[PDB]
Amino acid sequence: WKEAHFQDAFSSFQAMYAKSYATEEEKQRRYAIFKNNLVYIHTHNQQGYSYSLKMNHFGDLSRDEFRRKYLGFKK
Amino acid sequence: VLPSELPAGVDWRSRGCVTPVKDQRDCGSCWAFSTTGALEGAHCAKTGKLVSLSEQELMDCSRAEGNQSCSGGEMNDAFQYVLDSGGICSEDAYPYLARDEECRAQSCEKVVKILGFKDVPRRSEAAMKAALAKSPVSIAIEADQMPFQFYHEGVFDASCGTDLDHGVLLVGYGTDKESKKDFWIMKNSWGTGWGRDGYMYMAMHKGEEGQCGLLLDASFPVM
Ligand SMILES: [Cl-]
Ligand SMILES: [Cl-]
Repeated sequence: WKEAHFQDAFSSFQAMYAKSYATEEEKQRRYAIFKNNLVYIHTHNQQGYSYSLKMNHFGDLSRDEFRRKYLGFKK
Repeated sequence: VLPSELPAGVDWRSRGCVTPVKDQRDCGSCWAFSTTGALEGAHCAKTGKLVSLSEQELMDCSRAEGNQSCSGGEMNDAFQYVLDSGGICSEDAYPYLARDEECRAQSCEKVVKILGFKDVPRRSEAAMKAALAKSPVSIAIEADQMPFQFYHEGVFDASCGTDLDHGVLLVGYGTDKESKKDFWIMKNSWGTGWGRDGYMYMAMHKGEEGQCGLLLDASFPVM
């Protein structure tokens, strides 16, 4: 895909989940994470697994951010 | 106890004992959702009545038992609170805000109560099936890996870690002819836009620890 495809995909993501960003630095970081996740999902779904992946409201989070705030089991 | 004596499948959803999928949002409150789901299911299994219960109460009011609201917690400490405090309020009475706040449990009626809580015997699929025959079961898993973050549908048989960091609920089990794999039916708390309308079909035969560690720290309320 070209950059414009990723750019369109991120705008749709922003619209669909009402994601906005308080700084241009945050938006560029979140765009980069989003692109990386999007590529991951697309590649994964070509590999013939028993399960599929799909973009969702965690699309602009890295694994570390996801783990730190969106889980919560502490033994 | 004999496996023949267990049903081929169990799904508490189609028995009417599972509330709609909920969403913890950006708060480390999964433990509270796993707890309320187990209590909703156990109460309904016993009485035939499904009452949606308060995660926020658990978050706000169970710090004495070891839980830390959006900073994390565990299901057994939450069951202990429910036992300690004489029960839990309804979701409607004490709704979910996804934020830390002071306890207001004087503000509502305790609608569901427990006698105690039990751990599922460890590292046994048969023991988990037997528990699920009785009611939904609270489980802890590692849920931070990318395939987990973006899971959509199908039997999730991904190579999974066992660093337990998320608390969810099993509501049954069955078998998938598409992938030819047996599964557990898991209910998450990340809303209906994640997974299969909020659910995940987890591979059943992934060794003694369970898929993503689900046989390591499973428990349920006794009513
Ligand atoms: Cl923006
Ligand atoms: Cl990963």
